[PDB]
Amino acid sequence: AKLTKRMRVIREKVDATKQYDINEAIALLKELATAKFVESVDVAVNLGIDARKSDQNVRGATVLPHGTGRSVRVAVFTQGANAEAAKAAGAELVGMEDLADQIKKGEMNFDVVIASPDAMRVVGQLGQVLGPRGLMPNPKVGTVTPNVAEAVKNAKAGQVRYRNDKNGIIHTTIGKVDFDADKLKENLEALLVALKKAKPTQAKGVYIKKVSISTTMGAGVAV
Amino acid sequence: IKVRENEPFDVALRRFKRSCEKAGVLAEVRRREFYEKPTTERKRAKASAVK
Amino acid sequence: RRRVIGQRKILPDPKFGSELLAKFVNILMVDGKKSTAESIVYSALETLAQRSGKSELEAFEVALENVRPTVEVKSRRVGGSTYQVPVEVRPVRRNALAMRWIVEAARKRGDKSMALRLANELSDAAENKGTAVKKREDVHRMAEANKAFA
Amino acid sequence: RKQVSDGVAHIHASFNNTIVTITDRQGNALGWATAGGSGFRGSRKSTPFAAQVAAERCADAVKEYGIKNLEVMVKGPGPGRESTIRALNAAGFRITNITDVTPIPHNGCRPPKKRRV
RNA sequence: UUGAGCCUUGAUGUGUAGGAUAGGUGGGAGGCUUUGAAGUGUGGACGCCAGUCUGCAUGGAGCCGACCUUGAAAUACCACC
RNA sequence: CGCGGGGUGGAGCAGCCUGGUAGCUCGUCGGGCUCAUAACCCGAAGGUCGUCGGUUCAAAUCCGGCCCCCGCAACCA
Repeated sequence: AKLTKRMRVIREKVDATKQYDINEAIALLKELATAKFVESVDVAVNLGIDARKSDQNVRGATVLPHGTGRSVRVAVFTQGANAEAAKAAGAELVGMEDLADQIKKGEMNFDVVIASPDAMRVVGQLGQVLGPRGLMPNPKVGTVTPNVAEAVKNAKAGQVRYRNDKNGIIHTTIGKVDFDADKLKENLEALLVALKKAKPTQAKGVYIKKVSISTTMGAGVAV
Repeated sequence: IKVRENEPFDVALRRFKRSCEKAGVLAEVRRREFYEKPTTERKRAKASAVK
Repeated sequence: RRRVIGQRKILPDPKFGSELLAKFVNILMVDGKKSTAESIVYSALETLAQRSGKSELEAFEVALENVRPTVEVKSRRVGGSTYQVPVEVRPVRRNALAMRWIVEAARKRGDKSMALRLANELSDAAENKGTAVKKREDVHRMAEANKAFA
Repeated sequence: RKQVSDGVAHIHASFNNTIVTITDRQGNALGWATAGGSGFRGSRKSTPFAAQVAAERCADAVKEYGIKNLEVMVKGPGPGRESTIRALNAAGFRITNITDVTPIPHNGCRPPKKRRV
């Protein structure tokens, strides 16, 4: 090193080897920020469980007080009066066959798409344009249900979605560095207990190999 | 031919005009170890009709 | 062997005075009728201005100055054995070789109107994509890995 | 190492191979190339093209030494002689000392009819 | 002199097609360059010949998506691996 | 008592990271070649890439199980 001036002035506040206690650093997390974009604190977990076998692949989503670090714009594909119930619960766009032409042609202004089972006949024709975005609803993960009003509300309330990468590693954001550091020790447990309930059916003995926590292009914190 | 001339040449030698078959050059005079003796004859010349 | 031959350079076209257009209608000549070919090539600009053709100064030059062929492939004998060797394209077929590569690509296409198949083939040469331009590139890419013999 | 701006050379061409070697007058190796180093085989390893490409591989081995004039020796009958001497200019060299070093090794005889052609 | 290992440093991605070396994967519109590219030429070098790196004559904040089109799918500006 | 690989016209093998896609050698039925015979070369004919689950618009292929094969394998009283 060789290091950029934006971070060289933050090493004027922090040690290069110490990982700081999240119960003691509660005034320091807001103080190491330097970027022209919003910096975060993200959790890095090592697995496992088998590093190759896809039967032990981990997937899911967990609800948090700040979700992904922002609110989401939710769209709902539903016919008749059940669509007005989702519009009053958390949807900002109601979808129908007239909207399935626009999504296929290329234009979409929403973070999450939910559908009801008799409306899912239309959305089934969008599976290849919604696929590479992770935007496609699927009954086998609950993103298709008759109670669409509760399903749009589950997304609007703020949730984070995950799956493990190659050789068994998984990374997820748990707050902005400017957000209340007092709650990091509380929200980390709500993330961990939910990820621990997501253990595979054929998992045996162990599940976590190592846990680490760091800031965007910045220092690590200790638990 | 076994020549040492270097620099300003092209097209892989054979530079002498009429050097083999129906003359030139030499074999005039092909027999009895005298092959290069006409070169000496036409250098010790002097006249060629001698009495 | 002997010969040393007489050669022909052909008459220019009777409307434009172009001998390059004359060689193009000769390569476009089928069944010996020859007047039919005049009604297929350079018989519209409204079909080139339908796709990529920009201004009339390029309505035929996209088959002339747009490309330069240099070599042809196949094998040649050297000493006691045969090898694959790129050979030097002759300097008067140089400007008339791509004419076959355009006329063949249009003639063998299944898309109805032949006057429109040819204007569409000239448009696909004006973008410098696929047909004729890759038949130049494929043999140059071959000759960039084959240099020991000529 | 360091700039020296001086060296000696050897260039050989036959009807089965062609080579280039640059060294010092104190016997140090400076650069080498061969038609097999250029990756050629059989009836193609003696071509005047195989000689002209090997000449530039040796000019890349000596590149930091500062050399522009070197004392040359020439060997063998093969047509690679003519293109490897033209390639001294493509190597950036300008010569003042060049001699044929080929073994004779006896008087005569009988110039061939093949090779060329 | 080097085997194994750990940090530091720098770049990996071209099945295939064209404008095009779409890494994975999740974000995202104003963000980055003032020895700095543009662009046609006498040059150096790796090459999958497309591209990139460096030098000189120069000109000196662009440029790019969205526009326009190619494709299930994007292409400024960026974590993380 | 375990693990890796395999299941493909008549016999034995491909593979992977081009998912929109059955390749091959050997034989057989026929030619090139030849005075035949050998050496080399390439047309033609014939099969559910086993089998039950799964993801999907889609798997012989990948992901889970089974079984028969082909190679390696270990222990308490």
